[PDB]
Amino acid sequence: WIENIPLAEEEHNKWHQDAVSLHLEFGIPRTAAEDIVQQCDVCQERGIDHWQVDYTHYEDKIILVWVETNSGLIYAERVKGETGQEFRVQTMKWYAMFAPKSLQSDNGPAFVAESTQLLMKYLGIEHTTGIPWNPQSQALVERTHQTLKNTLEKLIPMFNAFESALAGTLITLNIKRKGGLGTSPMDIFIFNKEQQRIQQQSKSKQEKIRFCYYRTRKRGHPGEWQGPTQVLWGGDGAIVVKDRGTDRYLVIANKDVKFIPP
Amino acid sequence: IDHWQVDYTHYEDKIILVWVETNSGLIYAERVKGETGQEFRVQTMKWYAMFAPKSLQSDNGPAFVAESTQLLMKYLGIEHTTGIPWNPQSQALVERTHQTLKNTLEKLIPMFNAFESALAGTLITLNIKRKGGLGTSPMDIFIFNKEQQRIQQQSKSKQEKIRFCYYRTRKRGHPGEWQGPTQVLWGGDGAIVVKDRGTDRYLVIANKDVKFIPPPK
Amino acid sequence: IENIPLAEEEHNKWHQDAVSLHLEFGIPRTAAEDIVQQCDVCQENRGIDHWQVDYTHYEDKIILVWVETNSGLIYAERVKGETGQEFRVQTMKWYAMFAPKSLQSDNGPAFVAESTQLLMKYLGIEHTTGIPWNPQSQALVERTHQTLKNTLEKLIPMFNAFESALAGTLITLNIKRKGGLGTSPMDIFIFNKEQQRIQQQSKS
Amino acid sequence: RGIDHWQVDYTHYEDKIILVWVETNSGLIYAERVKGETGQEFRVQTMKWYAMFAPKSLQSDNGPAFVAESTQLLMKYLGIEHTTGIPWNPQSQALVERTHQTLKNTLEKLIPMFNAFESALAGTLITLNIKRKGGLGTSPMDIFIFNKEQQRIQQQSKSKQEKIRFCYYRTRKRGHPGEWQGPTQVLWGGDGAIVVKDRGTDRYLVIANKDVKFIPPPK
Amino acid sequence: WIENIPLAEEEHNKWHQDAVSLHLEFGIPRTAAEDIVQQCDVCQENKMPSTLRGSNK
Amino acid sequence: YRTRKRGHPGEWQGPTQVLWGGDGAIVVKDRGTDRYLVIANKDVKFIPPPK
Amino acid sequence: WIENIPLAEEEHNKWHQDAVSLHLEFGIPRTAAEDIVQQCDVCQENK
Amino acid sequence: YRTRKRGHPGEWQGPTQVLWGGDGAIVVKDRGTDRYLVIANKDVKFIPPPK
Amino acid sequence: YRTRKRGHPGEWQGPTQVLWGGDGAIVVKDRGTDRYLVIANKDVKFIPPPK
DNA sequence: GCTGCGAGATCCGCTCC
DNA sequence: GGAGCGGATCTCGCA
DNA sequence: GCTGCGAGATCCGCTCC
DNA sequence: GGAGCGGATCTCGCA
Ligand SMILES: [Ca+2]
Ligand SMILES: [Ca+2]
Ligand SMILES: [Zn+2]
Ligand SMILES: [Zn+2]
Ligand SMILES: [Zn+2]
Ligand SMILES: [Zn+2]
Repeated sequence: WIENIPLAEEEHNKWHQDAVSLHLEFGIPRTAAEDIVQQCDVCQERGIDHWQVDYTHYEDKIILVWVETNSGLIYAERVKGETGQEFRVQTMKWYAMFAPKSLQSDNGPAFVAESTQLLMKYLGIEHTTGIPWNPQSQALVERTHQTLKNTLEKLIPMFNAFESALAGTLITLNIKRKGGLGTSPMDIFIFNKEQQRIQQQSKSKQEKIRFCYYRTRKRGHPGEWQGPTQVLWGGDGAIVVKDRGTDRYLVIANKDVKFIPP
Repeated sequence: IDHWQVDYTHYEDKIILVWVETNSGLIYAERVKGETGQEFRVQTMKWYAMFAPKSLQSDNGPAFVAESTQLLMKYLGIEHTTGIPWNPQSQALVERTHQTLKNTLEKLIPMFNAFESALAGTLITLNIKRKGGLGTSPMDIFIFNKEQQRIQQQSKSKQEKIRFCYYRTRKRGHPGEWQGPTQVLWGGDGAIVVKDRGTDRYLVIANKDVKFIPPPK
Repeated sequence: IENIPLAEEEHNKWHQDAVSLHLEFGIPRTAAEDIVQQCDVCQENRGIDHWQVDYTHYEDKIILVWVETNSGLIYAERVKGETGQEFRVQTMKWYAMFAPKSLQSDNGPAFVAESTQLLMKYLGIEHTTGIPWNPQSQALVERTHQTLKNTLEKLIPMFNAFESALAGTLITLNIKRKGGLGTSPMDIFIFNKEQQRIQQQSKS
Repeated sequence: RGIDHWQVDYTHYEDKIILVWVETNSGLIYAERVKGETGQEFRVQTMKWYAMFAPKSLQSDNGPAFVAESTQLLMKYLGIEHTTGIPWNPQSQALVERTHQTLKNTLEKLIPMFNAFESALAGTLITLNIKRKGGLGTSPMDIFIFNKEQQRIQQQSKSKQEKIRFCYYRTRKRGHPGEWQGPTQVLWGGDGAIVVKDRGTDRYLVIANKDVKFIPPPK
Repeated sequence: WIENIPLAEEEHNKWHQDAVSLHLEFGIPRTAAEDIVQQCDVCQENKMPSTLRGSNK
Repeated sequence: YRTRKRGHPGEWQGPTQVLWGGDGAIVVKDRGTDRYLVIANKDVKFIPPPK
Repeated sequence: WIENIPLAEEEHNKWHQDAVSLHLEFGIPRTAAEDIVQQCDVCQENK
Repeated sequence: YRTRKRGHPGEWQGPTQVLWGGDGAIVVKDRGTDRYLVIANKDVKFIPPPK
Repeated sequence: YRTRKRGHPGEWQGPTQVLWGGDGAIVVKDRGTDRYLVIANKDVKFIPPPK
């Protein structure tokens, strides 16, 4: 946790990994990995709970597409109409069973409305609307629709309706399609939630800013007290701080820190 | 382990179907338009899409007893049993969940304006605000059970290694011949312990004079 | 033994791909291929050790790229020019470093020749030349090209030699990158190779 | 003779310079034709070698390119332990020297078959890595693949619960019993013997059950 | 047995393997593999000289 | 030694070196925090001497 | 003794003799002749 | 067999028949000079008879 | 111990004390340069300590 | 119609006092 | 259990 | 503050048919 | 008694 932060930072400086890879490798919190990645000047100059929504039709019926950037999870459900009210119904019914944090979409008649933004404001999940001019996004969106629509005709004859094939497509994609060590995309999502839940136990007691002094040990010589430095994250007797001089993250034991009243 | 149940409720001349879990307590709600079996079939397959059950128990229904329905449920491979449940625990859980959801939905009336939005919002509130045990949501305990069963099923991989190794000793200031092959007993940092056949004695040998070989046929 | 009928029934019910059946039932790869070929719906319309070969232009630099379909393992090298001799040397080195069983590529001058076809028959690897039909290989290789060029642009100024930057990009995209259950695109290939070895040893 | 231990050396073959890397444990080899022996070429070759598979230690002798300023910085950047043998002791890197013979002898056979020298090198790599199948019937590449597969740490991290026990033991010098030396954590418990890590000597020792006793478990 | 003998012979012609390798791969007898490897002109030409030594009077 | 929080005892925390034997309580040294603590006698399990 | 194996096999096809004669007249090892006559369906089925 | 001139061994020659097999060395018959030669065991390469 | 320069071994030097005994080689202390050196087992001559 | 050799160090396993 | 002791084992350099 | 190595031939002693 | 066969043993040449 606290101890391996500089190791992750220097590894990312060497190789320029991503936040998810750093989290899976060094075990650092996802927030810390995101902070490290975002602060990279080269990176400034793809993640969990990040989804994309696209519109498609088949046999003159309305269907919505929800593609997860990381877990490769696809979800769909029948939609009566493209109006704003029905669109909101589907969007928040999507949150009924999922807990995302980011979402991207294009411009549409039901995307923008006087009540659409205020409704998502209550949910609190950040959403960005823009034009996907990235060639990677263009080629990634194309394959998902073909993959989901190819499985439709493989099970039409003995299913009664199209909404019946709606669940069959999800069964074909999210249940049987497996990579790695026989891991399904839903397995990836469920496992991701496991390590995602851990950081709540730490951030629950960390929601109150504190200033503290730090002391640098050099060959067993305490030297002096230095600070003040903002406490980044807490640990079992270890505290990580930012050095103003060397611009590096340092780890100090709990026996060389005091409390400064606000 | 992975038991599910179905129950319908009537409110304001409308029918709401509820999926209930016994061991964990998952609750799901949906608005059933008509009593035709097509709606029940599509709801069941949507549930199979969004959930991975192993056992389902339910009462009798006008559309449940149909050859096509049994054929479809056997196509999905799930099991189902007929007859009214006689377990008081299941009845108590179902009644408590139904009364709680009814109370929550009737309390939440002024906040919404639409209907489908209202049902899905009630689903959100019931599935999120329900804190059981150490503040665990029903979906949270469900994913806990899934990850626990997955890790207990996959834990056998780390146990089936039984790798083989060679070893050699220093005699009269010079290295000896590569004795083996043999199966390692315990391997830690710096050295590993092995069983010798010449003297039937345990010997600890460092990593600087060993070789690692997969077990033979 | 019963795994073969179970896989046949499951493919009849759902029509999945061979790799998933092999991974989740442990059935032999030949049996999975036989089941796949025996499906008329699939025939009328992601293999292990299946590779794709392509060329890449990078502001006058010629790069030869080898992509494994099942595992995101990328092997990139620098080639002086599109020549049959250079391609044969590169493909023999590639077969020297890995243990492939099949290859897919487009119709090209150096790709299609009597000498290279004879050499690949000499090695003993199935070859398929033509326009791809599965809408997965094209997107996968496009993503590989995009990521490779992005990483090459990112890592070029740190090192001196261009081959050094290529090696660094291969390190980043093959070992350092991780996904799924904390697994690398290179550990997956080793696991698959070990599974193939143990299955071959058990069978014959 | 480490697991991720590699020995690197240069060799000459009819106005050709070949750089050879030899893995100690499995015996897998990797040879490449190099124009010269400059530091930059060696750095490129060694980082390509790291890219192909991840080692942990390297052994080499003194040389204009093996030891220098830039190469040591590169090895520290990669994180590879580097050891230098005694000068004027070519016997130190015995494994690579023997692989030199085993490579030249086999490469002599494949020269007429292929017009390109690199093709001959790839062919001899085939016949010495995959097609060897020596010993019990496992090629060196198979051994390397198995060792890499079993090296995964996630398997070891799967289980975090295990019974913990402590023990009392004493030394045995010339058959004379000593005195009990503190409580020690049991490393592994078998039949007829046990393993104890002595902190005073910082070494692993084996003690028979006749000189081993167990503290009562907490209650 | 007899059927795979040409396969082993051509494999050894292509790659110049060892007798033990051929025996472990194709299941041919060790004697057959020894006969195949000893009949290779290329292997005979590049083989190392025999090591037999005697003693003084 | 086991720690108590409002009457709820903890776990044995493994063996530890003793410091001094008082009347009704003893003093021990923690390894995680390097802090000296005091534990009541009823919450301490004695290790018998070698026989 | 490998070069004459196909010739011995075609001679066996022409004559259908027993393994001992083939071994004793061609120099083939006994095990190879036994396996050859085992592979012979006609020679195997009439035993 | 091969012949050594001024210490440096010569090119391999043959194949020929072992006229007399001895433990220390052997005697071979040369075609170029039609003379008998004795070759030590360190300069010989035993091969099966050709056909 | 003796030191090899350009392959040719030098004159024997000593006697000195074995600071660290190792199987492959040993470490000795030099008086002329006041520096530590590592000498392989093929360039050493073990003798009893003088008195 | 023939050829490798041993001196000088170092421990094990032994039995005897 | 201390004790010395006969013998198997090792490398290297004559040409 | 460290280091010799094995591939390629040849018989013995073995047991199995 | 014929039979093949696994393994101990030998030298020499990489630097
Ligand atoms: Ca002389
Ligand atoms: Ca060398
Ligand atoms: Zn960065
Ligand atoms: Zn199919
Ligand atoms: Zn050959
Ligand atoms: Zn016949």
